[PDB]
Amino acid sequence: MKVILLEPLENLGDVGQVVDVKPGYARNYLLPRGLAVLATESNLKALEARIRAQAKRLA
Amino acid sequence: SGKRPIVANSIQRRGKAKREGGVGKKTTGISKRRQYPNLQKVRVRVAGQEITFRVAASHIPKVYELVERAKGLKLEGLSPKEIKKELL
RNA sequence: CGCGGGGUGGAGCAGCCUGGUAGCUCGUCGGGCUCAUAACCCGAAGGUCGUCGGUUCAAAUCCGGCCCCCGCAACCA
RNA sequence: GCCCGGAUAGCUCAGUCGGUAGAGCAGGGGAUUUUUAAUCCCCGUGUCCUUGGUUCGAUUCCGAGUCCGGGCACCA
RNA sequence: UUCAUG
RNA sequence: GAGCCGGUAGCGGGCGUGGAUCCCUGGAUGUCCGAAUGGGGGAACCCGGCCGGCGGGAACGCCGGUCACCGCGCGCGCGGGGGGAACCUGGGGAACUGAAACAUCUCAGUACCCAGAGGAGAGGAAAGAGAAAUCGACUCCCUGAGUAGCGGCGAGCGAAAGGGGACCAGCCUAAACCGUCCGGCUUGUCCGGGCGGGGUCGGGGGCCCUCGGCCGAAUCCCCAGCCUAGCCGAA
RNA sequence: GUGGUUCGUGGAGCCAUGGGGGAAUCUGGGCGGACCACCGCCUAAGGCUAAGUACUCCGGGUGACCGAUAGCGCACCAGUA
RNA sequence: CGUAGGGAAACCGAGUCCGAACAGGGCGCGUCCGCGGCCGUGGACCCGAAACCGGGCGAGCUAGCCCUGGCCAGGGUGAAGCUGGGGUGAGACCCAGUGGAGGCCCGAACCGGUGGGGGAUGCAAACCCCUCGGAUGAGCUGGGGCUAGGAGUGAAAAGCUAACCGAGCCCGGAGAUAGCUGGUUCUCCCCGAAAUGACUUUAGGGUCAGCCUCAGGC
RNA sequence: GCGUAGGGUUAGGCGGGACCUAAGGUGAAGCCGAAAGGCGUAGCCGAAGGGCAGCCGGUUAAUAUUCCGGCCCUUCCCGCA
RNA sequence: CUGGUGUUGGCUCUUGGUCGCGCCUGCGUAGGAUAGGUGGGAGCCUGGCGCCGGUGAAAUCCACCCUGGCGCGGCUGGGGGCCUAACCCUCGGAUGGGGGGACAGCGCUUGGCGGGCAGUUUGACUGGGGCGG
RNA sequence: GGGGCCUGACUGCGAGGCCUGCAAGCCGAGCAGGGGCGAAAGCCGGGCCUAGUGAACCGGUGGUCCCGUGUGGAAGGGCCA
Ligand SMILES: [Mg+2]
Ligand SMILES: [Mg+2]
Ligand SMILES: [Mg+2]
Ligand SMILES: [Mg+2]
Ligand SMILES: [Mg+2]
Ligand SMILES: [Mg+2]
Ligand SMILES: [Mg+2]
Ligand SMILES: [Mg+2]
Ligand SMILES: [Mg+2]
Ligand SMILES: [Mg+2]
Ligand SMILES: [Mg+2]
Ligand SMILES: [Mg+2]
Ligand SMILES: [Mg+2]
Ligand SMILES: [Mg+2]
Ligand SMILES: [Mg+2]
Ligand SMILES: [Mg+2]
Ligand SMILES: [Mg+2]
Ligand SMILES: [Mg+2]
Ligand SMILES: [Mg+2]
Ligand SMILES: [Mg+2]
Ligand SMILES: [Mg+2]
Ligand SMILES: [Mg+2]
Ligand SMILES: [Mg+2]
Ligand SMILES: [Mg+2]
Ligand SMILES: [Mg+2]
Ligand SMILES: [Mg+2]
Ligand SMILES: [Mg+2]
Ligand SMILES: [Mg+2]
Ligand SMILES: [Mg+2]
Ligand SMILES: [Mg+2]
Ligand SMILES: [Mg+2]
Ligand SMILES: [Mg+2]
Ligand SMILES: [Mg+2]
Ligand SMILES: [Mg+2]
Ligand SMILES: [Mg+2]
Ligand SMILES: [Mg+2]
Ligand SMILES: [Mg+2]
Ligand SMILES: [Mg+2]
Ligand SMILES: [Mg+2]
Ligand SMILES: [Mg+2]
Ligand SMILES: [Mg+2]
Ligand SMILES: [Mg+2]
Ligand SMILES: [Mg+2]
Ligand SMILES: [Mg+2]
Ligand SMILES: [Mg+2]
Ligand SMILES: [Mg+2]
Ligand SMILES: [Mg+2]
Ligand SMILES: [Mg+2]
Ligand SMILES: [Mg+2]
Ligand SMILES: [Mg+2]
Ligand SMILES: [Mg+2]
Ligand SMILES: [Mg+2]
Ligand SMILES: [Mg+2]
Ligand SMILES: [Mg+2]
Ligand SMILES: [Mg+2]
Ligand SMILES: [Mg+2]
Ligand SMILES: [Mg+2]
Ligand SMILES: [Mg+2]
Ligand SMILES: [Mg+2]
Ligand SMILES: [Mg+2]
Ligand SMILES: [Mg+2]
Ligand SMILES: [Mg+2]
Ligand SMILES: [Mg+2]
Ligand SMILES: [Mg+2]
Ligand SMILES: [Mg+2]
Ligand SMILES: [Mg+2]
Ligand SMILES: [Mg+2]
Ligand SMILES: [Mg+2]
Ligand SMILES: [Mg+2]
Ligand SMILES: [Mg+2]
Ligand SMILES: [Mg+2]
Ligand SMILES: [Mg+2]
Ligand SMILES: [Mg+2]
Ligand SMILES: [Mg+2]
Ligand SMILES: [Mg+2]
Ligand SMILES: [Mg+2]
Ligand SMILES: [Mg+2]
Ligand SMILES: [Mg+2]
Ligand SMILES: [Mg+2]
Ligand SMILES: [Mg+2]
Ligand SMILES: [Mg+2]
Ligand SMILES: [Mg+2]
Ligand SMILES: [Mg+2]
Ligand SMILES: [Mg+2]
Ligand SMILES: [Mg+2]
Ligand SMILES: [Mg+2]
Ligand SMILES: [Mg+2]
Ligand SMILES: [Mg+2]
Ligand SMILES: [Mg+2]
Ligand SMILES: [Mg+2]
Ligand SMILES: [Mg+2]
Ligand SMILES: [Mg+2]
Ligand SMILES: [Mg+2]
Ligand SMILES: [Mg+2]
Ligand SMILES: [Mg+2]
Ligand SMILES: [Mg+2]
Ligand SMILES: [Mg+2]
Ligand SMILES: [Mg+2]
Ligand SMILES: [Mg+2]
Ligand SMILES: [Mg+2]
Ligand SMILES: [Mg+2]
Ligand SMILES: [Mg+2]
Ligand SMILES: [Mg+2]
Ligand SMILES: [Mg+2]
Ligand SMILES: [Mg+2]
Ligand SMILES: [Mg+2]
Ligand SMILES: [Mg+2]
Ligand SMILES: [Mg+2]
Ligand SMILES: [Mg+2]
Ligand SMILES: [Mg+2]
Ligand SMILES: [Mg+2]
Ligand SMILES: [Mg+2]
Ligand SMILES: [Mg+2]
Ligand SMILES: [Mg+2]
Ligand SMILES: [Mg+2]
Ligand SMILES: [Mg+2]
Ligand SMILES: [Mg+2]
Ligand SMILES: [Mg+2]
Ligand SMILES: [Mg+2]
Ligand SMILES: [Mg+2]
Ligand SMILES: [Mg+2]
Ligand SMILES: [Mg+2]
Ligand SMILES: [Mg+2]
Ligand SMILES: [Mg+2]
Ligand SMILES: [Mg+2]
Ligand SMILES: [Mg+2]
Ligand SMILES: [Mg+2]
Ligand SMILES: [Mg+2]
Ligand SMILES: [Mg+2]
Ligand SMILES: [Mg+2]
Ligand SMILES: [Mg+2]
Ligand SMILES: [Mg+2]
Repeated sequence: MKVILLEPLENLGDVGQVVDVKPGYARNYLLPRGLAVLATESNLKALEARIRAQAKRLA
Repeated sequence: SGKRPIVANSIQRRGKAKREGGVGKKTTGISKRRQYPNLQKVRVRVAGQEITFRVAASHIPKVYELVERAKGLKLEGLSPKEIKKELL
């Protein structure tokens, strides 16, 4: 279960650090606390719609 | 039990045995009684606003797929009907 | 009246294994101790292994069966 | 039927993870000994199950076999 | 410190 | 087409060859109960609200509407609810029996219960069947066959292919892509949500420039014919 | 873990699926009775689809069907007393 | 179906198989009807179980409980208190009075049914008479209600649950099953047994042989 | 008291309902069950319990707290104060 | 009742298989001498020999590494905590507050206990049957 | 009873019988392969004989020129022990 991270968290910290957290950890803490979203292909390209607007558009 | 996105529970036989088993020696059966295998059911709680399901817990990712949505409509107070009929 | 269980030293008992190799406690006898009896200690010894008949090389052992003793039953009417 | 563990004295057992064989009890002898135990000192009843084998020499390692104690399993 | 009786 | 006013027999009372009685079809009225449905209810009864109507009257009355609950779409509207002798599908589902006892088994997925549905239901167009460089939806009947098998290999249960027939038929949808639009946001030349357009082994489709192109519904109005009354019918 | 099919654990495939792990979209995927490799077959995880068939409260006709104890339980005011 | 069978099968074929064997031995050639006897699965000759299971119906009887009402004539014993007195340091305590307590006493209704008698095709599918037990309580009883079949309920007897309860009744499976008992319906003619052996979860049943009949061949 | 026919049951005040609840039903909400359905809050139903306005006399063949005679009382609605 | 997994998570403290890593380990002799098994065997640091000599086997250096143990780490299985977000119970009704808390409840599955319930079996000859045989 | 040599406590069959309700049980000369013993005739397919056992099914184990679910092969079967 991969989640895109949106906040700092201890031992999984950066934004877009798509870490395989446990399913209960995803669907119980991060998903009701906004800290992460599920890394399906559609939400992954929804991440990518911001990655293209941030990473290669600062430069 | 229930269904909410899946099919209802089934009916099993039991089929006891008291034997060695073919790849060792002679086999058998004993008693064919009806275990009634109620399917795995978990009350899941999602935050459409306060919504609750009895989802099959091999379908908890499916109900989170159903929640990862915005079906254009506000609160009548209860509303799992528009979450379950705008299911595929 | 029919099952099953015993019989082994004076008594109470181990037992005895396909049969050949028999004992234990107390009692006993003799001693030692003791003023003397107890108790204790030391030496042994004692038995047709229930009679009987059976196969056996050989029976206490195994097979019957008979006499005393024990435990069981003897119910349905 | 397979699977473990074991065969070390009269008995119950440990084994430097090969270079020395051993306890503990029993037995005997010796010391005290009212009685018997207890205590004390010293010796043994020893092919370390059987052979084959690996090693320089085997209780130890390897296999086979025998008895030996179990564990489960069916059982037509 | 043991140990019963005439 | 001459007798009727039901099963009339009796008051005698009327009514009909200007057409009755009857029969059929279409309406109307259908009290009350019943899915019962305004609420209650011990069915065939009580008690209402709103609107409209009769000092018949403001209070009790009665009339005529409308007032259940659920499902579908935008307060608003179309269905559903129960019944049916069997028939059928699904959810459940025994036991006596038979095995000369019985437990696996059989009886049996039988009876029965529940749901659903309709004149049928079911199933259905292949991720099929299995030996054929094969068959080509599904169902039913006969064969296959008591075969292959399953089986305390007991009792028993028992196909499927093939092959004859009946009947015949194929189709819609995200086998993606383009536009649309309440809002999503980190206003993203973009996430999913509803439609719409695409899409169904000149192996399929979408997208990229040659070579352009109408068969026919299960759907709809029609028409025979069929019924639902009857009629003429020889000597 | 079971049900269905001839299949009762068997060599158990297949079709369904209650539990758990959990993919890819045509050099995909399933099936051809464990399985494996060739050769084939066929496209699951969406739905509809007449016709032929079962039935008989119903209406009609038909009877080597009954003729009032028969035939329905009722030929009659019977699912009645 | 039958024309070819052997073998477990591949397969081979008037042969096949066992085998090394060209020893030996095992096995080696009609249907379709009608009709009849008989058998199989059918309910299978008919009647009859005790029962088993599914679905229902009953707590208007009774058993318990819940709610709400009622009922208990009358006497009698005389508890705690309370009052006064005695007592004592104060008391405990003890007297009299008063009081009216009780799963208290006698006792009607009421509830019940102890012993006897009657009743016995009764008056009655539980009665009548005499006599008894309780009778202010664990009472009785009307109404309204609940609980139901392997379940209720039970101050327990396996009692009660719609007159028969060691698991109600009704319908359905179901024409359950019956190795058992009963019964089996016209006439004539011919022939005519057995009750023995083996084996049986078998001894009253059955399979086979023995005895019997029919037809055919010898 | 049986057969035939005809009469006979009169309520603002009696008992119920246009009032209330108890046990228990039913039951929106909510829960749980394969389906039947099983629960269940509020609510509603639920009665010889609460609440509510009547007593006495006469009359026929039958009714009478109903009919009638007297006296009293209750609700509601309208009008006046 | 109980293990496994599901719902079911977070952060820590500790016990084994491990994959290689390596300062290191092996000691009756004759012998400068903290002695392992088998091979490479002509020296390797800025100060140590190999044939010095004797061994069942010569040593140095360096592997394959055996036997471990020591740590360093991922594939880790465990038992002990603390947390709160699943879940559950709650609270003059709260998107909240507690408390329990990844346990319980519940799903599958393993094994067990299991007359509480159920389906049945409990033979026959038998000088009636049972007992006996 | 003793001594010597050995494995016939063989493999294929088996005419013929006995017996019997079937199933079993029992004897079996003879032929072949291949041996034992003996010079040879012969005898030997267990024991002087009648007891010392067990249908089936389901499995195991060792072989096997048999089947192998499209094909090659395995699984699993058969057959022989
Ligand atoms: Mg079986
Ligand atoms: Mg069964
Ligand atoms: Mg949750
Ligand atoms: Mg003696
Ligand atoms: Mg004596
Ligand atoms: Mg003496
Ligand atoms: Mg008696
Ligand atoms: Mg030893
Ligand atoms: Mg010894
Ligand atoms: Mg050791
Ligand atoms: Mg000691
Ligand atoms: Mg000692
Ligand atoms: Mg010594
Ligand atoms: Mg020695
Ligand atoms: Mg050794
Ligand atoms: Mg050695
Ligand atoms: Mg055994
Ligand atoms: Mg002393
Ligand atoms: Mg003394
Ligand atoms: Mg004396
Ligand atoms: Mg004196
Ligand atoms: Mg008339
Ligand atoms: Mg007209
Ligand atoms: Mg007219
Ligand atoms: Mg008319
Ligand atoms: Mg009108
Ligand atoms: Mg109504
Ligand atoms: Mg109602
Ligand atoms: Mg009414
Ligand atoms: Mg007017
Ligand atoms: Mg008016
Ligand atoms: Mg109305
Ligand atoms: Mg329309
Ligand atoms: Mg309906
Ligand atoms: Mg059965
Ligand atoms: Mg039976
Ligand atoms: Mg039986
Ligand atoms: Mg079946
Ligand atoms: Mg149709
Ligand atoms: Mg369909
Ligand atoms: Mg197709
Ligand atoms: Mg067929
Ligand atoms: Mg066909
Ligand atoms: Mg065909
Ligand atoms: Mg066509
Ligand atoms: Mg959109
Ligand atoms: Mg489209
Ligand atoms: Mg092109
Ligand atoms: Mg037309
Ligand atoms: Mg026409
Ligand atoms: Mg007509
Ligand atoms: Mg005419
Ligand atoms: Mg005429
Ligand atoms: Mg088989
Ligand atoms: Mg490809
Ligand atoms: Mg597939
Ligand atoms: Mg296929
Ligand atoms: Mg497959
Ligand atoms: Mg295949
Ligand atoms: Mg159709
Ligand atoms: Mg047809
Ligand atoms: Mg007719
Ligand atoms: Mg006739
Ligand atoms: Mg006639
Ligand atoms: Mg008649
Ligand atoms: Mg009749
Ligand atoms: Mg007559
Ligand atoms: Mg009638
Ligand atoms: Mg021949
Ligand atoms: Mg015939
Ligand atoms: Mg039964
Ligand atoms: Mg009832
Ligand atoms: Mg009652
Ligand atoms: Mg009682
Ligand atoms: Mg007083
Ligand atoms: Mg009193
Ligand atoms: Mg009293
Ligand atoms: Mg009584
Ligand atoms: Mg009486
Ligand atoms: Mg009395
Ligand atoms: Mg009395
Ligand atoms: Mg008394
Ligand atoms: Mg009294
Ligand atoms: Mg009194
Ligand atoms: Mg009562
Ligand atoms: Mg009542
Ligand atoms: Mg009872
Ligand atoms: Mg009764
Ligand atoms: Mg009984
Ligand atoms: Mg019952
Ligand atoms: Mg019967
Ligand atoms: Mg039946
Ligand atoms: Mg004669
Ligand atoms: Mg018999
Ligand atoms: Mg016969
Ligand atoms: Mg004769
Ligand atoms: Mg004959
Ligand atoms: Mg009269
Ligand atoms: Mg009045
Ligand atoms: Mg009143
Ligand atoms: Mg009214
Ligand atoms: Mg009311
Ligand atoms: Mg209430
Ligand atoms: Mg209810
Ligand atoms: Mg209401
Ligand atoms: Mg009242
Ligand atoms: Mg009242
Ligand atoms: Mg009167
Ligand atoms: Mg009156
Ligand atoms: Mg007054
Ligand atoms: Mg830390
Ligand atoms: Mg080391
Ligand atoms: Mg030397
Ligand atoms: Mg170390
Ligand atoms: Mg450590
Ligand atoms: Mg660790
Ligand atoms: Mg904590
Ligand atoms: Mg809280
Ligand atoms: Mg048990
Ligand atoms: Mg029982
Ligand atoms: Mg039975
Ligand atoms: Mg008997
Ligand atoms: Mg007897
Ligand atoms: Mg000799
Ligand atoms: Mg024979
Ligand atoms: Mg034989
Ligand atoms: Mg014999
Ligand atoms: Mg012999
Ligand atoms: Mg069998
Ligand atoms: Mg195939
Ligand atoms: Mg094949
Ligand atoms: Mg052979």
